[PDB]
Amino acid sequence: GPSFPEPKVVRSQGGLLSLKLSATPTPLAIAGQRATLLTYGGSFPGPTLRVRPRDTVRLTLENRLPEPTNLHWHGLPISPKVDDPFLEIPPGESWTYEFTVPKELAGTFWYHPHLHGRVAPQLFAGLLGALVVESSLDAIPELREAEEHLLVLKDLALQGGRPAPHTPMDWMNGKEGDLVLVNGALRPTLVAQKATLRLRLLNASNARYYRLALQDHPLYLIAADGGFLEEPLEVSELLLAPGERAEVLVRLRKEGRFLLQALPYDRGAMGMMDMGGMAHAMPQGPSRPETLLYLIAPKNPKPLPLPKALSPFPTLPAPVVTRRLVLTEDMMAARFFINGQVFDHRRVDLKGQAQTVEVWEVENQGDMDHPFHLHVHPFQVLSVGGRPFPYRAWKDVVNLKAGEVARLLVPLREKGRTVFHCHIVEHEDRGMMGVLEVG
Ligand SMILES: [Cu+2]
Ligand SMILES: [Cu+2]
Ligand SMILES: [Cu+2]
Ligand SMILES: [O-]
Repeated sequence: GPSFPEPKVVRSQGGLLSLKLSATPTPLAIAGQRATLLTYGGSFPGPTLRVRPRDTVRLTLENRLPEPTNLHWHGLPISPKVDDPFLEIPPGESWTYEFTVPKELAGTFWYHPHLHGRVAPQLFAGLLGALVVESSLDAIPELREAEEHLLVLKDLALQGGRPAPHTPMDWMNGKEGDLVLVNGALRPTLVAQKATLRLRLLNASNARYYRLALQDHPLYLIAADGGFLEEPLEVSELLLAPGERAEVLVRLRKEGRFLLQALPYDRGAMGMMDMGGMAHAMPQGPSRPETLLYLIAPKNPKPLPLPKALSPFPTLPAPVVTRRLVLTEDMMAARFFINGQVFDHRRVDLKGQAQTVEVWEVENQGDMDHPFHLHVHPFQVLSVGGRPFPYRAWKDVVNLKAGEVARLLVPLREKGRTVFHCHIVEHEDRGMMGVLEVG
């Protein structure tokens, strides 16, 4: 096959993407070994669904797992009557998700389980895939002539040829694995044929962070989680927290081999030590550096000019309400809270009005990073930690380091009951989630 492994793509046909997937235990070859993973469509990652605005998606999920499951269409601004976080598909049963792709939408999205209490083990075991919304913007020469690839960043740990079980410490920290993979492959080689690459990046890990840096090169950020920036933004590195997506252009500067690395990053994970008094909690510190892939540049590379502009960001109405949400931890109990409470599916926490805009101030009073996610209603990050955000784009996950406040502009779109939660999915399973009702 191609030197660079990417998931199989399924495209809409005549404006319709009609597909049956089964969530199933699946024997595979993974990183040179044989293992049984939980997969959609018999692959890890699952197939990439590629659609255009106004397409109809009709996806029948058959549950062939021994436990209930469901889907979350992460990042899609569709109705929570479709993207229903409370729905349970029992073992052996099927459910059809049907929705229309919104008109004003572009970018990289993804699908994964969201059955409360069961997300972390199901996602860890391999249940994920990408969804790409194509854009008329993809036709501009500076993007059309770039070489495009999807990078699904997901780590894994295996024990006895199956995903490693969660330990108590894993429920506290979020589980990370020693196999740090791209598209389910261990350190693949990308032999570029063009001097400009357009990389769509997805962090589909439970808890691992990727502080991305390409040796000797900057990255040009052109999209965040849920849409394009207004113009490319040059960055030296790019942190991708769990659940986040980005698209970057890479302009290869000379012939050679360049490592794409996940550089050391301390997200505040904890360990335990006993030094004669003790036992107490002690910081794990930064992650060890990882090589993600080897990027080979072509001969005499002459990158395309960057796009001068991408997509203008919508002018939003003045906001009608300010919310303040506070995240806290009880680490030794592996319990996690929003405004002092754990999730209760019967309890509505926030009530808002459709087609109004809210300001959400999300404050991390814990010591760990927490990547905050809101379903259904993409937001504009205004500032984090008191620093203004350097671009305007739609996001649906925002990382908060210890002590930081994120200020979000949140237009409320579809009516109904939905959720917001930490996307370290162990923390969501352990209570860090709340309910928003839009009417
Ligand atoms: Cu998600
Ligand atoms: Cu968290
Ligand atoms: Cu969710
Ligand atoms: O989620």
